[PDB]
Parts: sequence; C-alpha cells; structure tokens
Amino acid sequence: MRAVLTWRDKAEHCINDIAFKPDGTQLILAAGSRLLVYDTSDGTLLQPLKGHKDTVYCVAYAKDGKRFASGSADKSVIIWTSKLEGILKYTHNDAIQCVSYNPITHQLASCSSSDFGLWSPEQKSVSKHKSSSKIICCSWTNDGQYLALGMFNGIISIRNKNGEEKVKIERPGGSLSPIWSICWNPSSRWESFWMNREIQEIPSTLKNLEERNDILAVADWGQKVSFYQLSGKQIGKDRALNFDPCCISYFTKGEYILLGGSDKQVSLFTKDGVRLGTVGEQNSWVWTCQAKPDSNYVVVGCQDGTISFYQLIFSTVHGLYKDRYAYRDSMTDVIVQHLITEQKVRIKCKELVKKIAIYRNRLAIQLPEKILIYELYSEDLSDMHYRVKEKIIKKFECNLLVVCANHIILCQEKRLQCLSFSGVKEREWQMESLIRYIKVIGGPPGREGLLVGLKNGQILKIFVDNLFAIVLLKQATAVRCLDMSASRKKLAVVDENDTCLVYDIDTKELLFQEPNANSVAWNTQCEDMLCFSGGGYLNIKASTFPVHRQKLQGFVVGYNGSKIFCLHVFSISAVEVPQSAPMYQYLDRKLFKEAYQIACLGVTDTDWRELAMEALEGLDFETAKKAFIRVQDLRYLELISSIEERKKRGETNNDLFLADVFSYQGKFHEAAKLYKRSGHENLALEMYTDLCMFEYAKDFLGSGDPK
Amino acid sequence: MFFYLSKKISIPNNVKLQCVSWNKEQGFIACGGEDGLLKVLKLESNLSMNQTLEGHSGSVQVVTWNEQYQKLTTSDENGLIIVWMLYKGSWIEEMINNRNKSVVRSMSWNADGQKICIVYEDGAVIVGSVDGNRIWGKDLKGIQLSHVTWSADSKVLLFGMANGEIHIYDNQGNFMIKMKLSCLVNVTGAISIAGIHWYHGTEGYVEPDCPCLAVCFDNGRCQIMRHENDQNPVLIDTGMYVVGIQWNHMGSVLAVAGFQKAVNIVQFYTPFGEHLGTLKVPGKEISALSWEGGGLKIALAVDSFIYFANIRPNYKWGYCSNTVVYAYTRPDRPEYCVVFWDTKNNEKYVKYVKGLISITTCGDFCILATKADATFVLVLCNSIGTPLDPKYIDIVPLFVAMTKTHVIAASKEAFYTWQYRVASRKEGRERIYHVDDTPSGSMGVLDYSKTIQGTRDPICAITASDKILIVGRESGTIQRYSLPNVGLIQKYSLNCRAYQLSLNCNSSRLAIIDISGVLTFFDLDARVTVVGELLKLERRDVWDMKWAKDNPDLFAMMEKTRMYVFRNLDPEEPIQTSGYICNFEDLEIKSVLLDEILKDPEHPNKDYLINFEIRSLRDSRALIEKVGIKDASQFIEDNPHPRLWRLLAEAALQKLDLYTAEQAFVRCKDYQGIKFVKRLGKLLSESMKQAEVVGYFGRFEEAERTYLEMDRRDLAIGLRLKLGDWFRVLQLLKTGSGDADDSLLEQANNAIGDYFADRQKWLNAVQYYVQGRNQERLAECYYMLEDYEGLENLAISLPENHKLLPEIAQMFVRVGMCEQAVTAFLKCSQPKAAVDTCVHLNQWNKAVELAKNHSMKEIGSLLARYAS
Repeated sequence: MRAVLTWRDKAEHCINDIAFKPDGTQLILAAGSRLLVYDTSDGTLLQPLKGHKDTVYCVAYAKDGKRFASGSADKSVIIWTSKLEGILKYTHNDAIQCVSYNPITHQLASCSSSDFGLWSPEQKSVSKHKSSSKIICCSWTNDGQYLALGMFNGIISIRNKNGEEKVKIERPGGSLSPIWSICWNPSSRWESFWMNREIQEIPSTLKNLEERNDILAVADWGQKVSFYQLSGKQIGKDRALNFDPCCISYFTKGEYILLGGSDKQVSLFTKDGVRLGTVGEQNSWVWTCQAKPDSNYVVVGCQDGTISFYQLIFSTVHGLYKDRYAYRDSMTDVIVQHLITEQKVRIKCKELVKKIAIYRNRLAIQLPEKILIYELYSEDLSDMHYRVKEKIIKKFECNLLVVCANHIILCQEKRLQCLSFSGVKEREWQMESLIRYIKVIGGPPGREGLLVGLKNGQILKIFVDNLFAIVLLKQATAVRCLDMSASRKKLAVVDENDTCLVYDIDTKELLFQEPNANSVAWNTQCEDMLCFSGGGYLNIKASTFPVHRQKLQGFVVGYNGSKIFCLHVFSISAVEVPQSAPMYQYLDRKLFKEAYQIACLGVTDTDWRELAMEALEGLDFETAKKAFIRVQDLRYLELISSIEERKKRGETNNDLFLADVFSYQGKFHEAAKLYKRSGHENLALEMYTDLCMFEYAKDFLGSGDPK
Repeated sequence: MFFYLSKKISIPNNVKLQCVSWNKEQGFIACGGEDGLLKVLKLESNLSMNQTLEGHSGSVQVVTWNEQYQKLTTSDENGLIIVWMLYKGSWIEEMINNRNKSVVRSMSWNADGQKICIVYEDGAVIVGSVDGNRIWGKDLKGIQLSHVTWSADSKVLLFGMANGEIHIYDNQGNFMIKMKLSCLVNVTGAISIAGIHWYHGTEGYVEPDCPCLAVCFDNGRCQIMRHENDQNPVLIDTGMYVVGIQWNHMGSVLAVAGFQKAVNIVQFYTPFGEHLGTLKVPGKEISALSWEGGGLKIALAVDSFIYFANIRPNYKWGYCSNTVVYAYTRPDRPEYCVVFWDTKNNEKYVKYVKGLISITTCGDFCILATKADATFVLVLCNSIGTPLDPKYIDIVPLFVAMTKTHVIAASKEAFYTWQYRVASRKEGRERIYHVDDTPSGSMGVLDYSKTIQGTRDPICAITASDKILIVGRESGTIQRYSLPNVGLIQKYSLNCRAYQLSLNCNSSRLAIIDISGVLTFFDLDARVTVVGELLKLERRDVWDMKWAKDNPDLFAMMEKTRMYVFRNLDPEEPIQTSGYICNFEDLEIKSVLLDEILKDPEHPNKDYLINFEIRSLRDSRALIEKVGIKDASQFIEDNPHPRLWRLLAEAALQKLDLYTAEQAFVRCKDYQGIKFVKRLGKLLSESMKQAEVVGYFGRFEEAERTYLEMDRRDLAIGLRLKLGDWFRVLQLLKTGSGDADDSLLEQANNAIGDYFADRQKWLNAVQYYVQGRNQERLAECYYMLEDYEGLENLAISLPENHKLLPEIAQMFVRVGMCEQAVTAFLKCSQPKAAVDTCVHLNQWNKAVELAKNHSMKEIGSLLARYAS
C-alpha cells in the first residue's frame, strides 16, 4: 500500500464534515460559517457558500446529484442544491451535528442534541422525534430502511423510517465511551441503485430483522472499533486501539475501512479490522476521512484547515514458477492459481501480505511480523493442497524474497542472505552493488541456483551451496529484468533503456538487441522463443528473425508452450502465440527441423500439409515423414517410403527424386525438365504417355526410334 | 432474423383464448379458455393434447409455468387459483386456494421457483412458497394492481398499478421509490402497462450490461431499461393497445404484440431498440405471446386459435476450413464463448471473446470482429482458433465481408479495407473511404477524417468477391468498386433495401435477400441499350444462400424448411432439411444443423453435419449402381466434370476393373491415381489388391484386419509403421513372430519416445527411450526433467568413451554439480576440461589434486590469484 499526495490546500478553520458529489467532481467541505466547493481534479476552489450564519457541523449529498444539505450551529439545516443555491432552511431547537440522506428515498435525517428530524422531499413538514442524548453519528442502511443513531450516551439507537426504536446497542464502558463514528457496510445489491442517473423558503416543523446481513461498524471514544449486526449481535471481538477514534468510513465497494482519529494519521483497515498500513501522518487531528466514490482517492481533513487529496496505489505482489501463479488478494489473502487446470486455491493469512515467493512445492508469504513457508505435499502434477510447513518468526526487512527447496533467500541492499526454514543464517554473500533482480534457475533439491543482477551492471549466478559468486556478464546499465533460456544457455537482459539484450552465456557474446522491453520471458519448452512486452506491445521473436508484434495492455510474466501470460491490474491472461507465423519464417529460410520443432506446439492441418510439401521439395524426408504422419496421407507416405527404399539401394541422384516429387504433386512441367536434366528422359516420356498428353511427349523422344 | 407463420392449431367451439404460456423446460403449451377451458398442448402433430377442466369455473385469465418444479398455475375470474402437477402423464388439480374478495390480476414465480407473488385487483398481495401460500400478505392501499415481477436476485418486486405507475418493492411490503417513467413524455391520455417482462440472466446477456427490464404501455411506447435506469432505450411503436411483451429465452429479441389502426402485428426489437421486422398475424386480435424454450417458435393467441410462427435468429456462425465456428453465451461467464469445432478430427477449441459483433469466414481464416475495452478489433483467426493478427480499427465494424485477399468491415457511413494475405502472409494496406467519397482508381493512407461526415443513406449490407466490391445502401443504390485498388466504377439503384448480398465466382451475378424474405438475382455486367437489370426470378421466404465456388451457374438457398439448387435459374426438386449451407463445391453441399447443435453447445455430434449431392452427381452415382461401370462410363462421358470422373474411377477401383479406372484417372489430370493403378497392376494376387484399395480410401482399420485375416502379420506391421500408429505396432508385435522382431520393437520404442518428446511430455518419453536403447535424446529428457540422479546413472552407464559424455558433463557444469562433472570428463577424454570447471566452480583444492594427477599444474598463480 502506498499513498501519493495530490494536493494539500489548507483553509482558515477546522474541518467538520466532508462530502463528495456522487459524480466525484466537487467536494463540499465544512469550514467555519461557510462551505467550500472545491474541485477534486486540481485542488481549486469555487466559493465559500454563504447562506449559513454560524459554524457548520455536517454536510451530505443525495446519492442522486442535486440536493445536498448542510447542518450548522445556527440551528438550521439548509438543503442546498446543485448549481450552488439553497432552497429550504428548516430549523431545529439546537445545533445540528450530522445530517445524512437516505440512499434510496432521499429522506433527509438531521439530528441534533435533543431530537432528530426527517424530511422526505415530498413532505410538507419536518417530523421531529425526541432522543435520549446528544446524537453524534447517523448512518442509513444501504436499503434505506433503518437509521441508526450513535450518541454521547454510548448507546446506539436503531430506528425505522417512522422513528420507532426497534433495537438499541450497548457499548460497554457507558458514557465514558461515547460512540463518535459509525458506518454501515455499503456492499449490497442496492449499491448500484443510482449508477444510472441523468427564495430560501422555510419548512414547517411537527412534533424479521434477523436474516438481514448488514454490519454497523462503530468507533467509540473508549479506544475501540467493533462490528455489530443489525440485530444487535456483535461479530468477533472489540478491536483495541491506541488512538481515540474520530472517523470511520468505507471505500466504494466497502472492501476497506479508513479509521484514523485522535492520533494524527489515517490508517486503512480491512473489513475485519486488521491494520494494513497508513495513508499518511497528518499535522493535526483528523475529523473526517471519506474515500472518493468509485476511486482509489481518499481525502483527509484535519484541525488545521488542511485538506489533502491522496491517491492510494496498491502495489502488485505476485510470484510465478512454471504454471503456478500465486498473488495477493484483498491485501490479506494469497491466491495460488494453476495456469493449466485453472483450479484456484485461497490461503488466509490475516495480516498484510507483503511478498509472495513461489517455487516447486514451496510457497513463501512474507507477513509483516513472520514468514510462512508452505509446502505442496502430494506427488500430483495438479495438486493444490498447500499445508503449513514452518513459521520463521521475526521482523524481516528485505527487498526481494526468493524461496528454494530447503532454503529462503532475502535480498537486503547489497547483502544476499540465505536462511534455512528453521531460521539459522546459513550463508551470506556481500554482493558489491545494489541487487536489482534475483531469480531461481532450478537445480538439485538443496544446492540450487540463483541468478542475481546488480545495478553495477554485473550479472551473477550464485549457487546456494558455495559462497562464491559466478559472474556471467558485465553489460553496462542496471539490469531491471533478467531471464535465462530453457536450456540455461542463453541469457536475456533488460537494462534501464527499454532494450532487450540477449547473450550467449558461455561465450559472453551478444546475439541481437530489441528496442522496447519491460519484461522478458524465454520459452520454458522450446529454447528458441523469446517474448518481451514493451510500451503496450507484445513481441515474440524466434531466434534472429523479425518480431511478430500485437497490441497488449500489461507486461509478460511467463511463457509456457503456446501461452503468453500477461498481467494487467491483478488479472492474469493467456495470449495464445501464433506458432504458424514462426513456422513460415523457418520454412522460408529452409530450416525444416526447426520448422517442425515449432510446428509441434500446435498448428492447423493446412500448415502441417504445407510444411510437409516444403520438406519434400527441400529433400528433408525425415521431417516430411513426421509431418505427413501428423496429417496421415498414405499416398505421400508411401511415396516417401518408396524413395527411401530406393536410396537404401544404389540411388543417389537428387534430380530424379525431386522430379518424382514434382510429378507426384502435379506440376507435370517442372518435373519434366528435372527429369530431362538428369539422365532420364525416358521417365518423362512415361509420365506424358501416362497422362496421354501426347502433344508434349512428341519432344521427349530423345533416344530416337529404337522401337 | 426472418420469420413466417407455420401452423394453426385450433380450439373447439370458438372459445376466446386470453392467455398462452409456453413452458420452456418441457415444451408444454398451456392455453387458457374463455369459459373455464384450460388446455395443455404439446407438439410432436400434437402429442399431449389434454383437457384439464379440473375446477376453473367462469373464465380463465392468467397462467404461469413454474420452469423449475414443472408446476403449472392458473386463475379464474372467480379468484380460484389452482396448481397442477404432472402425475402419470396427466395434469391434476391440487393446492386449491380461494380468497373470496376480488380477482387475481397477475402472478409470478421467483427466479428460482421457490416463491410466487399474486396481486389482487383490490390491492391485496399474497406471496407464498411452493407449499404454504401465506409468507407475507399485504393489503397495500387504495390502488389497483395489474402486474408483478421479481428481479434477478428475487430481491425487488416491482408492482404495476392500474393507472400506469410502477412501484418498486422490497421482497416485503417496503414501498421504495416509484420508477421514473421515461418512455412517455408527450402522452396525455390514460395509460395502463399491458406488459412487463424482466429478463433474468438465464442464458447470459447479449452484452455485458445490456438492458433486461421491459416496460411498455398500451398507447404504444416502450422502454427497455436495466434495473431502475433514468436513461434507457426508448421505443415508439404503433400498436393500439399493445397487449403483450415477451423477451427471448436468450433475452435477445423482444416480441411486442399489438395491432395498428390501419391488422394484427407482432413487432420485434433487439435489447438496444433496433427494429427487426413485423409479422402480420391474421385474425381479429392477438392476446398473448410465448416463445419456445429454444427460441425458434413463437406461439401467439388469436381469437379461437393458436397461430405458430417460426423464427430464424441471427446465429453468429461460420465455416472456415473443416471447422464449424459457432458462438453462444453462457450464464456463468460474462463473455461470448466461441467454439472452433474441428469436424475432421472431432476436436473442440473453445475460446472466449468479449465483444463479438460478428463472425466471418472465407477460406482458412475467420474474423471475429469485436469491441475492445483503436477502439474496435478484427481478430483474424486460424481454423483452430489461435488469433493470428488483431488489427485495431476505429470505425464500428458492423458489416464484415471477407475475400481471400482482403477484409472489409464497414460501419453505416464508411468502409475500411485491409489486405490480410497474398495469393502469402500479411501485406497490409489499410484504407478508409466514405460512401460518397467517389475515390478514383488508387491513391491517402488510414485517413480517419471520412468516418465522421454522416449521411442520409446508410449502408445496409456489403459484400466483396475477388474482383469487385458492392456496398448496399438503405435506398437500394448498390455501389460497385474495383476491389484490389478501391475506385467507384458504377451505381445501380435497385428497388429494395438489401439484407444479404453475394456474388458468383465470375462476379457477374448478385443475389439480394432483402429485409423481408424476398430474393432476386441481379446482373451487373449486361448492357441494356442502362447497365444492370433484375433477372426475372423471385422467391418468398429465403433465409440463406451460397453460390458454388467452382460453377458460376449453381446456386443454393434455404427457403422455409427446404433447399433448392439452381442451375442457371432452373430449380430442382427441393431437398427437405433445416440446416445452414456450410460449403458448396464439387457438386456437393455440406450443411449443418445449428438448431440442434446450439441446444447442446458443449457436445456437438457429428450427426449434425449433413452432406447432400446435387442432381448430376446423384444420377451418376445411381446409374453406376444400377447399370455396370461399362455403360455408366459412356453416360459420364456424355457430360464431363472431374467430380463425376473421379466417382467413376473410384467405382471401378472398388470393382477392381483397373482398366476403366485408369481411363477415368487420366480424364481427371491425376497422376497419383494412374501411378496407384499401375502399382495395383503389379500385384498378382486378389485379396491383396482388395487390401490395397481398402487402404486407398483410408479405411486403415479395415485394411489391417484384412491383412491379419489372410495371415500376413508382416504387412499389418508395415502398414501401421508407414503411418504413425506406433502403439498399434507395439500391440501387433506383442503376439506372433516375424523376421526381425527386436529391430521393429526397438525402433517402435524409440519412435514413441520421439512422439512424446516433441510434445514436451517427458516422464512419458523417458518410459520409452529405455525399453528402446536411445542415448542422445535420453539425456536431454532427463535434463529437462531435472532428474540429475538419472543423468548421473546414465553417465556412469555409457561406455568408457562416447559422443555423449562431454554433453552430460556440460549439463552438470551448468546445473552446478562439480564432482559429477569432473568424473564425467574423466570418463571421457579431456582432463583439462575437468580442471577448468573446478577452477570455474571454485572447488580449488580438487582442481589442484587433478592437476597434480595429470602433471599439467600450470595453475600456480590461479589459486594465489584466488587467494586474493
């Protein structure tokens, strides 16, 4: 999790309650006796709305886009509209603390110290209902049927649209713990109800639920947050806290929580309440925190007048071995995905998952406080039962995590440390410069390889067993991505100029360059198949040929068989390589054995037949045999067997065989000249007489007239 | 999307039907009467013509099948609800309930059949489970209900009032917001709903977030919204008292039944509001609709009848190479599933595609034109599904016409030309033209400033043959260009709007199937004093056509439920069939039954591929059957064509004439056939020539059995060896005995090892290569498997020297094992490459030991160099 600070405009007074236009374009703050209509885009402002006399304690929008209220201390709730005007100004007896609309019916509900009013838009008066203590938070249920009132008393009233008290929630600690913020979990079917939108005159005043799945998240001022269902039953157990809560909210789809509060910082908990980092450390207390709708953008208001508009960026955490792709989901779960059977498995970790490192029959997950090492135990190729093997418990600081059978490798600045599953620091290599990339390249079970790339430019292969780096190359610029050929003979290096370099690892020699690359993955199955992905374009070379570039969003993560595994916003995707194009590339250069090697990866039957013909004419009969076997033509196979049984006996001439092949396809004229050139026109004469094309056989009577 | 009436079942004693509900799971048609008549009908002509008069006094008004649980339901005007269950092939009368206040206006089962909502005219609402009627009974207000409908998740429950207000409810009686009605803006008089149908996503959605709900009012205006919209495809229809609404089973065509003033009509719309036709049902007044389960038939009530209307939907299918491509949607995934069913090997290759506007095939290629997240894509595909080249284009690819050399995907006002092959790979020269651009012979590149001018005469269809391009406009003014280098040649100004256009091989004649069913032939290159003319032919209900790829005159069309083959405008006895012409070539027509395939998209049977033969080939075959080859040869001589001649030759070879057959094989330049006939002539044995010829047609199993029966294991082994059936060779070598049996055995094992090794299936190639004696491939198979103990055994098994020991040693060096690498090198010749590794792998002490062993200790410094 990482948060960037888009703007930090600061107002003159202390922030009270912030509200977003549901479009997500203007955020009408609270600041003194005025309301500020900012622009989320830049940070600019429009005007401090002036209708109010006194300090504002709350604001809301309509989940529609037009009406938006603003409670205040002048004991009045002006219902401002879009285009920045104000329309009703119904009043109370007291300061209105929080005013929130209904998410379905737009029935505004504005509470104060003694009584909360309701006002449906069609209603000609405001219905006032008495309350026990000072009401401090309102939160309508997603379906708009219940409005729950936390209070300084420390008791959560829950009431219906009429106002009858259905049920009341008790927070232990009593008045010493005044609920100061609540929020109903906004993930429901109604969440998209409003995704398809398109003279201030007063108002007169007037004076089952067990099957329902909702959760009211309550942040006390007794240093706790809990999660209560609608029926009053608690879920889990109170979550202790060091800061005194002052804000609790949710993201767009209700998959996180913001909290924050007394201490000058806004956290980000999961729905379950586990900490997951920090948006930022503020300058004064945070009174409000609301994520932008349908966005990653959150906004923090404080007791300085400072308004910050952050963007959370969630860093992708993943690992891959061959066909297994374990990645982090919801920031506390790890999904291990088979790339062939596509049989996903989830592993729950309950804390932030920082790094995910995988290897054959190993799965390491770095939690903030410990490292879990998981093992596949059954000997099945598709086995997906990860069982817990070890728990190396220690606060680790490490840039890169790589797991090997019977070891773990932590890259931390220039030190490469090798720890065993038990924990002991078996070995450490003091690499001479910044380690940028590190990658396991197989080997024996315990004594394995590591391919370590430095910013120095060096490239090192390190064996886990022997404490001596084995250098490979010394190309210039830093090595942002590495990879090694299927046979561990050719290396592919991408160096902070998007320039895929491919090296022959045993002769320290270049082979070719490509000018756009962020990620390189050699084929696991066929040696001569590269695949980079630079600048939005996939590119698939084959040896030293031109590339075949498509378009693509993402970057390459693996390359198995015929499948480019591309990653784009947590979504793995398999791009099917066209093998026919490299096959034809190989055929034009008269490389038949390679052409077949590529064709085996899966091509059509017409391509198979084309390769078979071109093998025949090129006189590579073994490739022709395998091709025609894979098309199953008994005619051509029996021809090739006849030619082979001829060559087994004394038969060497290459123009007779090519003439036979041309004749047997049906040229009938190039075959003629080929027969002529060899010392057999008699064969041409037999051909033309068999086709009874006697006009032509007139001028293939080279022998004469010896009967 | 063509459609016509089929049949008219009738109901005795001229009662007036008021409600029809076609059950989707079981093809039961339950029709309400006007005097207590409640009948259940079924087809295949009726099978279960039934009379469930059990109960139901008075009239009968509403009827709903329960798709799950197959429980019928019915209501009288006497408030008498009934449920019917199928016991021993008949319908009986149970769960009788009666509330004695008012009349059941409407009923609805849940999306999952577990709950039923009934609304009464006086406003009272009762919702019951399958068993106990009274889950939640509410009496609402001074209102009069008329409809009720559940959402996809059975959560909202949107009533429909008498005055024309829809009220959204909660799955209880929690009145939420009234729906915002957008379809009516200028209306003034009283409005009743008369039709609501929420399409629960049960075969998936035509578009990932397409409209589902459908509200029409009886004045004639409809709105197809998703959930509760505020903008939504607004429709105007002229139907005086639009009386019905019915989604398709795929939620893809909306059938709207009413009647204009003018008389009965059933208009159609796609979910986005595009019109598709008009049915003109006879009779007095329609009263209700009902689609079949398979979406092919729509059954609609008129007076005392049930008129049935057939529908040909717009399947997205194709035929490229030997592959039937056909795309369908499925509830679990949100993207179209496209199946490249390779018929020849009976293999399936399922892909998933997002947009999928259309599929076009020509030759061995297939453009799946889609919508992307460069906004639209044309996925040019193999016959096995692998996308060769996604080309991003800007214009909306509504109409795609594929020639071998070029593709053309054209929107309503422009068309885009891209050359995807050379008569042989990509040589792309993309261009864009407006329709009214009048380009000259040749020229700009990729100018996308022409797709935005907008016109009054949209493109309705396009086609292109190998030479010319014909763009049809909705005013019939087809425009003809020279394809390789686009240039406007001629305009023709036909009569009617074109729906499908095709050209014969010579590209002189053009067939138009208009938006209705009408088919004509047009002649492009024939000068009347004008330039083109109609050609004095016209059929009625055409819904597919396909010219021959070889003969200009031959033509094929599917009219109604029959196929006609035309040879220059002279039809032939109509074959009876309901399939789509895949191919027309060599006097033979290959067609497929899409309707049966798409009822079971997962498992397409080969029984659904049908081959027909046009008259001439049928006469040749039948005459060869009846009279002997000697006479039929003269007959086929009368009228030459290579297909016929090859038929004659194969008939003779079957009879083993070997004299007629050779003459045929010369009449089709076929040197292969002549050479096979000669070889057959060498054989001096019958039952040997018979084996050769049953091998000629590819019946390899029959040939092998014949070879075994005549006690020739040798030739069966040989035949299975010529092909690749190495498993068969192993099985045959399991029994009997031959001249060189180990040789074949070992060869077969090695060959199976190669068979697996090319597919990257080691641990299977390794099982072989060992029963066989292979060394070169075996080490590679071990290496790619990371079975280094196995490499070590192999390296300690090979003889003292070998060609493979240095290779194994190289492998050990790369993987990093030093001991084993040294012992390998020592086993082979070089010790200097046994010490260069030890220094390279840093076990310096052992390097010193070796150097001392073989006396070339020139490595003095190096250790001190590494002492560092």
